[PDB]
Amino acid sequence: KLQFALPHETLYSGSEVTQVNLPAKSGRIGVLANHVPTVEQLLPGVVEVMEGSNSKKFFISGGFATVQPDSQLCVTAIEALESFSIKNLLAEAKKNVSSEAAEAAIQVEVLENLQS
Amino acid sequence: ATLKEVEMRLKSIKNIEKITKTMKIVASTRLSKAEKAKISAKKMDEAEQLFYKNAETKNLDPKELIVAITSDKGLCGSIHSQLAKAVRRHLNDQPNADIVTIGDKIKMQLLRTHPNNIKLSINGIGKDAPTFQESALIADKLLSVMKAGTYPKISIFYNDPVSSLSFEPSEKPIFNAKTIEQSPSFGKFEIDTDANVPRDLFEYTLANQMLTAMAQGYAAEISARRNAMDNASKNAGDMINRYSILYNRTRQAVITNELVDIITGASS
Amino acid sequence: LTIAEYFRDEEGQDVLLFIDNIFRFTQAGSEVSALLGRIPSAVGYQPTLATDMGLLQERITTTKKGSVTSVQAVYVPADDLTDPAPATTFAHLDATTVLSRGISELGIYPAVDPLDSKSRLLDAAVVGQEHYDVASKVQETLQTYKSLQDIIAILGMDELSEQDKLTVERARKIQRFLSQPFAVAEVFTGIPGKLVRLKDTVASFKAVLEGKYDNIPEHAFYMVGGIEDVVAKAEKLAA
Amino acid sequence: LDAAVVGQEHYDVASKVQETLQTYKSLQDIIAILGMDELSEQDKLTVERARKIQRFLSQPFAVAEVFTGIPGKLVRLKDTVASFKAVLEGKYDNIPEHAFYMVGGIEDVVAKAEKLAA
Amino acid sequence: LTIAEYFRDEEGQDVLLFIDNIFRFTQAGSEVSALLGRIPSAVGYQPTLATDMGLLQERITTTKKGSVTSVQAVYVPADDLTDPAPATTFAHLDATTVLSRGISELGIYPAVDPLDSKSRLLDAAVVGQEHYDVASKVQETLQTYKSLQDIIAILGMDELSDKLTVERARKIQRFLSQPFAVAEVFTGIPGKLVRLKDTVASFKAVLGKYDNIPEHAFYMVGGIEDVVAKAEKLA
Amino acid sequence: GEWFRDNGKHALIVYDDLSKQAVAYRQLSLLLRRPPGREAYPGDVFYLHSRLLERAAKLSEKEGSGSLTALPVIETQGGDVSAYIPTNVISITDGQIFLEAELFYKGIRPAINVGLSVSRVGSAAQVKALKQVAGSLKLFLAQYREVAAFAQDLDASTKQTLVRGERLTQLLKQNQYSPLATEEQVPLIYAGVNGHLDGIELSRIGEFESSFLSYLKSNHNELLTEIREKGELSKELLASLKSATESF
Amino acid sequence: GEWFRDNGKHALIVYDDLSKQAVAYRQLSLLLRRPPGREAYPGDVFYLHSRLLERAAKLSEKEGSGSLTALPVIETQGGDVSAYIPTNVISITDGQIFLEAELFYKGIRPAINVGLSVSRVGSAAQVKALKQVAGSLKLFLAQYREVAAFAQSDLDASTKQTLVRGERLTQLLKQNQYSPLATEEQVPLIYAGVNGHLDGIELSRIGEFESSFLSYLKSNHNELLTEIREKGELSKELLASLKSATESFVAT
Amino acid sequence: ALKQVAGSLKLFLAQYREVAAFAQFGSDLDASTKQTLVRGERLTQLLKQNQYSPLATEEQVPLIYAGVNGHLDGIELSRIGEFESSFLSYLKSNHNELLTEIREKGELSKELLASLKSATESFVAT
Amino acid sequence: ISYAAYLNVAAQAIRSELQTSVLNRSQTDAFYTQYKNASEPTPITK
Repeated sequence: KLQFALPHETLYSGSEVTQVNLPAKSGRIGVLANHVPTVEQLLPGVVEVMEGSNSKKFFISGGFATVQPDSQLCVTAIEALESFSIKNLLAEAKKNVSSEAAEAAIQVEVLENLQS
Repeated sequence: ATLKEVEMRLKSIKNIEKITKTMKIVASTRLSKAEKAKISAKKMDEAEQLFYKNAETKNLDPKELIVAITSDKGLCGSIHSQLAKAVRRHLNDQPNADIVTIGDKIKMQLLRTHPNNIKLSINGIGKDAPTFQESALIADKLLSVMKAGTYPKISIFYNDPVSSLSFEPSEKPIFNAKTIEQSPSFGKFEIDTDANVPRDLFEYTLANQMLTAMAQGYAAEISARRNAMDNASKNAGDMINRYSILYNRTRQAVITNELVDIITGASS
Repeated sequence: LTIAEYFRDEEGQDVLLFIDNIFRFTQAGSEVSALLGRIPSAVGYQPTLATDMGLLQERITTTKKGSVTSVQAVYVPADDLTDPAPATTFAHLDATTVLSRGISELGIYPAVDPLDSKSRLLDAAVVGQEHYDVASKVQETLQTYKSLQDIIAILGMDELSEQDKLTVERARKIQRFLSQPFAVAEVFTGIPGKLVRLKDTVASFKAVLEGKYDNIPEHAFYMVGGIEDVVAKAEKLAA
Repeated sequence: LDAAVVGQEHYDVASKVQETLQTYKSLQDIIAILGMDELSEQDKLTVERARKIQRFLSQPFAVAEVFTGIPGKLVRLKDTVASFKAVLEGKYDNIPEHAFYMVGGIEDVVAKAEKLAA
Repeated sequence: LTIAEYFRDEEGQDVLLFIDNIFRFTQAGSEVSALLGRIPSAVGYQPTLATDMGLLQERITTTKKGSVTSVQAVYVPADDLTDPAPATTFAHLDATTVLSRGISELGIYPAVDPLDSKSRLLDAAVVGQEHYDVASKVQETLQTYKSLQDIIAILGMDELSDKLTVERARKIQRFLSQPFAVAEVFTGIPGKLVRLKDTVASFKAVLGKYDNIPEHAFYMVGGIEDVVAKAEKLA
Repeated sequence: GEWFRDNGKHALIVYDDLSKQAVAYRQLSLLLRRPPGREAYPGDVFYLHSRLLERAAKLSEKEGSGSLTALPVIETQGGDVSAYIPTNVISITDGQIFLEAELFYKGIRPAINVGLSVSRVGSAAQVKALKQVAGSLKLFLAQYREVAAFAQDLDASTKQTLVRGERLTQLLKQNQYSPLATEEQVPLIYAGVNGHLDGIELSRIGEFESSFLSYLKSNHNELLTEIREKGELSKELLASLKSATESF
Repeated sequence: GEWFRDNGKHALIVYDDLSKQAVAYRQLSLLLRRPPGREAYPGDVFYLHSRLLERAAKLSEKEGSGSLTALPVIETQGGDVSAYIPTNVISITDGQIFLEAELFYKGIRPAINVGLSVSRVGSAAQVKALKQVAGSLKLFLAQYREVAAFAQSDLDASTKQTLVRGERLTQLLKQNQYSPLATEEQVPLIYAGVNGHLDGIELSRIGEFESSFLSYLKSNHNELLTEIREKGELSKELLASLKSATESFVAT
Repeated sequence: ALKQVAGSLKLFLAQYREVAAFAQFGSDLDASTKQTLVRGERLTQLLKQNQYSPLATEEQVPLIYAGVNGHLDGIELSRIGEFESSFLSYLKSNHNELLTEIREKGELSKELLASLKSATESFVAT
Repeated sequence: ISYAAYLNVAAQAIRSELQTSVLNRSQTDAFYTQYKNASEPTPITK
């Protein structure tokens, strides 16, 4: 049972899923059907949801994943697709604008794997 | 009485009649986004609170941070009226508290009743539908300039659309880093004691619960603005037509009196 | 008016008299009354406004032999109904027939307005409790249809509840079943004209009001004669 | 109506009644269209008090009782001044407005106020 | 009239005629009209109003002999522009400068209403294409206020999308004000006299380059060089 | 109508239309070069309606007690009761029954605006029986109109009367050519001031009238004869009223 | 002018202005001790203008087919159009053309209030080529004016486009004085508008678009204009070729 | 001396009149609107006067000065009326030399204006 | 810097033709203003 969520649109709502791959702060681990209740933060990556055998992949903004005792998954982020998804004016105007600015280095890490 | 004053007074009401009706459509056609962002937020709210439920998180055993959620735009009804009282009434029990106000029309009642309590206020937000970026930044300041992490209790005050014709002042709690890991059923979930999860969980639930509060808050408002201006266009009717008759009662009397002087001065 | 009198006093027919426009009868009266030197009355009309209008309109009545029915077009100065011109004229007027361009905009002929046009003889003690009850349900339903134009324009149509969507269907059809192909515009429309008699109209609508034709599409009502002409057109549209 | 003939207090009270009634008058339109909601608390209070002042100025007449049905009560000057002064200060900002309608002295308001409460 | 008339034809020179007040002319005709035994006209005026004004204004024209430049002051009864007195006068003037009681209450002097004062010299083939072009933009910016104002009284300048043009109304309207030396016992503010070309090039720049200084900086100042000296003394 | 007055009898004079008389009297005067006043009416248009409507009054005992009753009609324009003629007649007739088109369209008929309508001799001219069952009902509906306007926050107390006036005024909706006897009007008025018809829903509120009328034809014909002959309520029947109406 | 009508020829007469003739006749009647009417004007102040205007007409083929068209001018005070004289003339003319000061300063010239200005004859007396391209143009603006207020914040789709069209349609209706365009130069500019070939152009250069576009037609598509001028109707092949000529200029 | 204390009071009051047009719903005031609304409203009560109670020139000059220069803004709305008689007493006691100069000279000079500037601020506090 | 900020940046990256609503959440106008015993320090933007 998956429950993918976003502030503007809900994707899943108690729907039955076989396996979901969540990009935790550690490594992209696939959550089993009866996986142990854990609470780990999700860094921007790819979320694969397996409906039976069909493959669905979304690119995630970044939020929190939570396995409940009732083997229920709670995935949340700001904005989640792949068929709907170049910005390089940040490696100079942003990357070297060191004096929002001093921390303008998270931008590069996001887009690099977006192409992936 | 004046030849013109009753015509230009009929104008400043004839166009006020259409303007309240034109904003009624704006509020009624914007109810679509309101009844959507409301359900989307709530659904993420369940996904976000289910951990807080199965973990059995609750406030520890005199600081408390109060967040007021409304807009700067008026013409919406008693939404800025009843919510400000709900805050004031909740503030009475614990005068020892700091209040952050989102929107100016909420800063009104609070500047009157408890002027010193307000330590921070957000300006010019309530006009569109809320966004994460907006809230995440409000929480970023709430966290920085206000140091919310040093508070034992967080409370968000917002409006909850119970019905499509009536709203409802409500309150939700936000738990800090220390209150999360010290939860009774917190060990129930496997968590690596090093990656500051409880800390990141609070700073993240601080932004979301705001947006969830805003989403329903600015949804109950749009649903209340349509109501507020449907009664307005109707009330503008008992004016455009009331003074309309008074214009004619003056026009007929103008042509007659203007003609009497001519006939009187023609008899010689 | 004298011309129409003869076909009543001498042939006992139901003579029609058309006065267009009726307001210029009042206006011309003022000019004459003013030319003669008489003191202009209220708003500059002739002091003899009451009687002048009376002498004309009173000769439009139902005698023992026949009857003369006048259809007069009324101009309302500055859209003011308290003006001495209409206020006096309306006193004689029995019923009204409003031809709005808003109904014509929907491509409805004749472009009569169902909600504006009213009759002093729309009384159960004149047309019958039967005719009365049918007419009142027709108007009342269309009136709730005009109000729904609000939420329908933005929401769609799925907001209609059981009673809310069942009646709108009738409205969408009744508003189309009122239009009628005239036999005079035949050499312009091509469509042969059908004269729908009093007896039929009452029966035709009542049936639809009960809901015995909810199955028939909305197009089988546009520009049709009686109720029979709806059925024959319902089976010709299926082919 | 001068502080010399009716005393400074009578004039002060009467004046503070007029000052308030004009504020409610100059907003008859605002209220009639938008509503009290759109008016600030400053106005909110004054308006609410005026609505009570105007209805308390109402007084049944002995002769009118023939078709009115309500007994005509006569009020003397002294009571009048003190009464209206109290309402201005805010001593009765919690009593229903309908309690001021068609009554005599202030002591008659508390009478109708509670008889309508229960 | 007859006096200035002689300097036109018989003297062969440029004349300049000032009438004040011209309204008192028809007004005086009204007084006698009734007494002389005439059936009063609308608004109690005289039956001969368009011909009396005609047999007067017609003598104040430019001929082949000499030219006459007339500056007539017209009084408007009750500020009502529909009165037959101001009415008949309008049709005789090549240019106007309507004075309204509403513009002076803002502070701008003179009290010239920019939305009723129109000259027949406002032509591209007269003052120069540029002149006209700039003058048209100034007029566009203004009218919208009078109509869009209803939004400002109900909410203000927040719903303005148009938002850059709605604010130029409170800036251009102020810049129209010019100081005088004659009216020293009214403001005490030393007067300024701008010429033709200067005002043109001064407005085109504003129409929003000079959008940096809000409110005062264009208030009671000379050309454009004055605006720079009035923006320095921060107020 | 005066012959019946002078000869100790009774007459009801009804003028219609009085406004249409005024206009006609304005026609002659103008043709007679009489100076036009307000709305072009002569000065003595008040005198016309004054010396007319005063010929209607209850004579003295020694004079025979013959009474002439007048019911003048005035056709207003747009409800403008502040017009010259409309105001003139109201300054003569001690009482006004203003019918508002607003209420006519809604179905509330007669459309008598309680706010503007009043008879200058209530208890004096009203049957004592009706005087008891109508405890200042005029002042209740006059204030009730303030509830049906501002309410449109659900209340408890003041909103309670909203249900009262709703079915009370709807109960007053009398058709044309359907006169009722004094004894038939008295029970209805008592079923309102306390709200005895609160249970019935907005549909058959008028049906109860035809129902309760039948219940008196034979089941309760004893009551009808009492009020008809006396015309005054007693403590005896006052207690006998709270039971026969309690059954429904 | 009636001379031309009587001899099979056509004449157009402009009364500038009738408002002032009325005043004149008032001056005469008042001095001649004649009964005054509403606002001093004699009784037959209506019959004065009625006599005149009703003289203008298109004679039957029987006599000459000559026509006398009349464009009367009324100077209205403060916009009031319900006054005695104004409403009098209006109730005689076969249509009215209104000019507002509001639009005049706004930049719309000629400042025409289509909401009030309407011809009775209308379609019957219009070039068939123009009638085809601007049939809906009349309605478009009638709905654009009411939706114009929605400027003050978010647009859906149904009213998102309507705000796009009229915003440049009226900008195109702007026409400088002393510069009359032939019907052959009108239809191209009206076709681009109604059909929507200009919707995607910045208003700043819509004015100059009119010129450059007409010069492009006269030079390259001279034939397309000469068939409209001579035939006055738009054939299926012609109107189709019109679209191509338009979308060809939209690119360059 | 009356011309000094009232440079553009009239024109300001007329512009305070239009301010109350937007100030009716309860909108937050900016810098260009808050300053004038407070001073402009207190100048209203300041110019009120009682019948049969004419004030002299030397009595008006001070009262007006404290309003246009920027001193009466601090005072409470309800205490405006009392301030009139109170401020005049303080003058007729202490800086009474000032008042007799306004009447005789008739014109305020830099010398006197400087002194008045100091005197006013002295009474605003205590 | 906040965790909600570490996420905001990423949400801006996913703005990468057919991005309808989507543009309403891309930016916002915000002005925060501190307060004292009410008095208030200079209003800056977010």
